Amino acid sequence: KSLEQENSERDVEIRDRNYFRKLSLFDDTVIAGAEMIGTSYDVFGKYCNVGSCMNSLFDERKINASEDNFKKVTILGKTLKVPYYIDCYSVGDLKYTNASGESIESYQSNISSKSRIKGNYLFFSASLKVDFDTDSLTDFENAFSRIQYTYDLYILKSSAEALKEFLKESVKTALDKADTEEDMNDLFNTWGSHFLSGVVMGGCAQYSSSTNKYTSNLTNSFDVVAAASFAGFIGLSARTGNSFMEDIKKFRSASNIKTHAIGGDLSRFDPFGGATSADQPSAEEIAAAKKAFEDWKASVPNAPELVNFADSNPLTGIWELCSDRTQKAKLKKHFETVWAPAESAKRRVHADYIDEIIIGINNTNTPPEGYIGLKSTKDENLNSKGNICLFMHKAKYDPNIDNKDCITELKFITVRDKSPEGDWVKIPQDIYISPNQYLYLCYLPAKYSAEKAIKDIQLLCSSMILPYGYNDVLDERGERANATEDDNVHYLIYSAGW
Ligand SMILES: [Ca+2]
Ligand SMILES: [Ca+2]
Repeated sequence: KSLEQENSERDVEIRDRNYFRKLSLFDDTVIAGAEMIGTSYDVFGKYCNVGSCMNSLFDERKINASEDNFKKVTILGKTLKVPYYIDCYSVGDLKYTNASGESIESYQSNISSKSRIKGNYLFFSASLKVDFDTDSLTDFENAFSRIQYTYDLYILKSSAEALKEFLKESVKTALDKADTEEDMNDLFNTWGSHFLSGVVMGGCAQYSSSTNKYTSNLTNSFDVVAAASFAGFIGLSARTGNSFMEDIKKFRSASNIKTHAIGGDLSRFDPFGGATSADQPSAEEIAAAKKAFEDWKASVPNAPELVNFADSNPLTGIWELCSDRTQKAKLKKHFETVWAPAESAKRRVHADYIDEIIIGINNTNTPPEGYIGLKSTKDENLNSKGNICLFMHKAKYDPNIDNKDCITELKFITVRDKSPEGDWVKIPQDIYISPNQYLYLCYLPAKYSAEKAIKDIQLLCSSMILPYGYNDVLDERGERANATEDDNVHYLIYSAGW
């Protein structure tokens, strides 16, 4: 399924590259990627990828009508040409663009910030399913990291002002005529909200990981470890001391890692082609990793692709192409206050959370359909005597519907006939089958809260120390209750994942 997605992504990257180039009508002497400038972009799509391009806003017929619309440019000895509204800069350097977050929410905000579009939005959300396993996105124990190592061959930049004289008449009309909120929604939905104004052409290697925060037990910050893991993987320089060697080992054991490459001759070469996941790779293994990377890198100049946003003004609002400053401001305001927040809300991801807890006698410890059983390291009874089992149901957050109530707290009641006050719910089953002892689990339901919702309930089984950031389930006096009645110790613990 991974090789299928890999092939699928490359199919898009190649075919859509060909699509926009063909439609631009630019001849073979025109620098690669020229047609990306002034092409609109789905800001909620993939991170800088031709697949998320929407509509070229320039009039190809007008540009190509005269040789005077082009200027000379020299890249790597090649004498080519470029539409005069574009500024081209040779760079030829390797640079990291990294995104990370200790939760899916923080990760989404971090990658979105790379747009350099002001505000708190969730831009580039379609890249989540490209970079990570879908199920990993909603598992509360994961931290997320996306490492991109880019060979910046050259940068193409333009401005709204420079593109104005070559703008499609259909685009000018749409901008000028967008009156109602629905017109403006339709504008951003149809034409796109932004266009590419600053892009990097060349090649990149991508290395993305979902890492279990609880089992990784890292010394250094997971995002710095991820970058060191990437560098070592492809035979580049990586730290050994300051606990890095052990951190990199732990990181890899605790992570699901996906890789991708764009640009260069990928039919012959692969930046990850000789990659090694060994703790201590040999001289030959490192050399082979480095050789595969260097062979691919050398193929990039003759086969560049769109690979990154430039550092300044990579994406420009389509309203900047308006000739009327009142209309420009109106469209910008609709984006900032209505459309971007509405569209962002639809892409919001939160971890799965516990919405139901049940307890009963179960001889086979088989959960009812849709429910999951309580575990220590493996499946365990809450109370081994009388086969008392706890099962929980998990809900998936969905931005479009009113979400099911979450549970925010757990406690024990050790007396026979007492109901807890307020919104607290007592689970009816007496956990202690002894006739002279009582134990009931109580939970506190509340309207869904991403920060407050319990995500996990676990058993410590005789390993007795309370892990971060979990909580004990306490009786009336505030003490731990041994849930099992045999020659063993069961302590029930829970976490909202902070
Ligand atoms: Ca049951
Ligand atoms: Ca009892």
